[PDB]
Amino acid sequence: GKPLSCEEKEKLKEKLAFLKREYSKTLARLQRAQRA
Amino acid sequence: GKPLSCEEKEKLKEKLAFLKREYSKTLARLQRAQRA
Repeated sequence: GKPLSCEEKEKLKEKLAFLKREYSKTLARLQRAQRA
Repeated sequence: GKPLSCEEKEKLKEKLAFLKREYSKTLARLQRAQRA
């Protein structure tokens, strides 16, 4: 981890990722709800 | 016409947007870690 400590670089990287996962979830409901 | 109440789909729709705005903020930070 040349840049920010690996513990940080990974924390930020993995974090941002898990974020994209939560975003989709929000849509999931909106998806079905709309189809309802 | 529309599933739940009108304000219901609005609150969620608007809320979801906020999430997207946050993401960008995150990416920015990282963009700096690589800036070097």
